[PDB]
Amino acid sequence: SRYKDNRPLNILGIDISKMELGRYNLFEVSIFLQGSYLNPFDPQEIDVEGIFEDQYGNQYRVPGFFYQEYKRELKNDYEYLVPVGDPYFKIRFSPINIGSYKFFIKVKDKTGREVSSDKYTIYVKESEKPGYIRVSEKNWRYFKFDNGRQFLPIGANICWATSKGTYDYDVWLPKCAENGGNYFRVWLGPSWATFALERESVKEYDLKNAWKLDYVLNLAEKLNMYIMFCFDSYNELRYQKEGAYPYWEHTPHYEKNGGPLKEPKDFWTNNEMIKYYKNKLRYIVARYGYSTNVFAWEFWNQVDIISPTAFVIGEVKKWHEDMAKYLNSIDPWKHLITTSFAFSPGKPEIDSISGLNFVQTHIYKSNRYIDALLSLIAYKEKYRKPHLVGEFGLDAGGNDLWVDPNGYVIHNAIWTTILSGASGTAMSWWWDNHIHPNNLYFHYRALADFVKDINFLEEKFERLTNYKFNVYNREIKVIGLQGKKYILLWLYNAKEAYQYKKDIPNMDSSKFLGSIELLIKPPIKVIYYDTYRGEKIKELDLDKNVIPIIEFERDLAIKIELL
Ligand SMILES: OC[C@H]1O[C@@H](O[C@H]2[C@H](O)[C@H](O)[C@H](O[C@H]3[C@H](O)[C@H](O)[C@H](O)O[C@@H]3CO)O[C@@H]2CO)[C@@H](O)[C@@H](O)[C@@H]1O
Repeated sequence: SRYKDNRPLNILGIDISKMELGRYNLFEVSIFLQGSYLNPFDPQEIDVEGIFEDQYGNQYRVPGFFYQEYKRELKNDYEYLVPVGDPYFKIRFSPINIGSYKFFIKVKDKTGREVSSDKYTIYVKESEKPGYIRVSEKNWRYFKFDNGRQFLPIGANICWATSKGTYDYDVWLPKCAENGGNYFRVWLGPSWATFALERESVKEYDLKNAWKLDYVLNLAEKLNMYIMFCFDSYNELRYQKEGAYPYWEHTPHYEKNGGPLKEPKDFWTNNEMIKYYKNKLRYIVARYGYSTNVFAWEFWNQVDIISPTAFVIGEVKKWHEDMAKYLNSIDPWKHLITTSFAFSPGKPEIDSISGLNFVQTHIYKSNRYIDALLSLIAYKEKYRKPHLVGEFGLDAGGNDLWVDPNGYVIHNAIWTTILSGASGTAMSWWWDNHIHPNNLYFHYRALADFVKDINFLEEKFERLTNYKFNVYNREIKVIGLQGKKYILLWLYNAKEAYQYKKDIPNMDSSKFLGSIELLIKPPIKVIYYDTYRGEKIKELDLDKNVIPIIEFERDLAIKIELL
C-alpha cells in the first residue's frame, strides 16, 4: 500500500484546466486531497466523483482517478520517466452538448465521511470534432461518428513500443496519419506491455505506463487517429508448458506473484479477481473514457487460447456479458465494446452477445488468404453488426518481413477486406519490424484516397455478384461492392497476386486485357485506379454493362458510377 493515507478527509485544492472549451474536448480537473485509504485505485477505499449537468438536465457521473505527473527523457535507447510533484487525483470530462454545464466534486473515503466542492460553471462552444464512434444505424456493417459521418478504420496494429516507449509512437503515428491512417490498437496487458496497467499487481495500477498511454492518446488526438484499447491478452492465462508466448507464471494474477488466483481457470469466477477487474475498468473509464479518440474497449486478445485448463465457454460468455454490462453502466460516453479470438471463425456463443457491439477476425494464413478473408466476411454478416479484421498476416512464423518486403500481402488484404464489406481494412501485425522499416505506409494512402469520398453508410453496398469475365490470356478474379450509385472493384491476377519477389509495379499499361460484365443499367462512368501509386489512370464513359479491363501487373481498382 505505497500510496496509503491516514488523515481526516478534506479537499485541499482544485485546479481547473479551462473555463471555456469546445464540444467533445477534454475538460480536466485536478484535485488535491487528504483522507483515509489504503489503495487509491479502489473505490471502496476512496471514491472521487465529478457530477456534471448540462443545461437540459442531463447528468454525467464521472469517476476520478489517481495520477502521477512525469517528465520523460531518452537515456540512449530507453525511455525514462522522472516523477514531478506528489501524486493527486483527476477528473477528465468531455461535453457532448454545447452551452453551460454545472459541476461539483464529491469524495468519500473508507470511513464513510463525504466531502464536496462548491458548484462550478463552465461554457462549451461548438467545435470541429465529429464525436464518439458508434455503430451506424444506416448500415450495420459500418461505424459512424456521433455527427453522422462515417468512420472507416484504416491503419494497423501498433500494440507496443520498444524500450524507447512513447518515443516510438512519435515516429510511427505521424507516418501513419499522413498516409491515410486513422486507426491503431494498443495493449494494456500482459505486464510487459508498454501500457500495462497491471504491471506488478492486480490491485494497484502502474502510473508510469498510464502516463505513457495518456501521451499516446494525446498524440492520437492531435493526428485524428482512433484507438482500440486491448485490456488483457491470452498470455496472462497461458501456462509456460503450453507455449505461444505464455505468461501465467509471471502474471500478477497468479497467487505466486501476489494475486488471488491459484490457476487461470479461476479468473472467470473468483470473487476477488472480479472485484479488482471492475476496479480496473473504472480506472480505465476514469482516465481515458472522456476521449473521442478511444474507438473501442476490447476485453481480450484471443481469449480462446488461454490455457485449455482455463477456457470454459459458458463461464467466459457470462463474464463477457457481465463485464460489458458493468463497463457500459459506468462509462458516461458508452464507447463500443468488443473481444477477440485466435480461431478465425470466432466463438458464436460470445460474438452474439448484445453487449459486444462488433465482432472481429484474426487470421494468419499463407495460401489463398484472399478467399479466406472473403469467406469469413460473408460468414460473419450473420451477426448484423460491424466486423473488424483486427489481425492479419501470413502464417510464416513472423517471417513476413523477409518473404514480402514490399508489403504485397498487406496490400492484398486491405483491398480485399474494404471491398468485401468489412468495416475497414485488415489490420496488419509487424508495425515495428516490417511496416515502418520497409516504409509500407503508401499502400494505405492509395486505398484511403480511393474510398474516402464515398459515403459507405448510404450506398446500400452488397458484396458483388452476377458478374461474368471474358478474359483469355490470364486468370483475373474480382472482389467487389455493388451499391445504388457506385460499384467498386478490385481486380487481381491469380498467378501474380501471391508472388512477392518482383519490384513494385511501375505501370505503363495501354493494352486491352479482357472485360467484365456486371448487372447494371448504363450509362456509367468508369475510373481506373492505380492501387500502388494511388492515382486515377484513365476515365471512360460507357453505354453498355461491359467494362474493358486495361493491362495491369498484379491488381487494379475500378470505380463505376451509375449515371
Ligand atoms: O516485445 C514484447 C513482447 O513480445 C512478446 O512476443 C510477442 C511476439 O513478438 C509477436 O509479436 C507475437 O505476435 C502475435 C500476437 O500474440 C497476436 O495477438 C497474434 O497471436 O499473432 C501475433 C503474430 O504471431 O506476440 C507476442 C505476444 O503474444 C514476448 O516475446 C514478450 O516476452 C515480449 O516482452
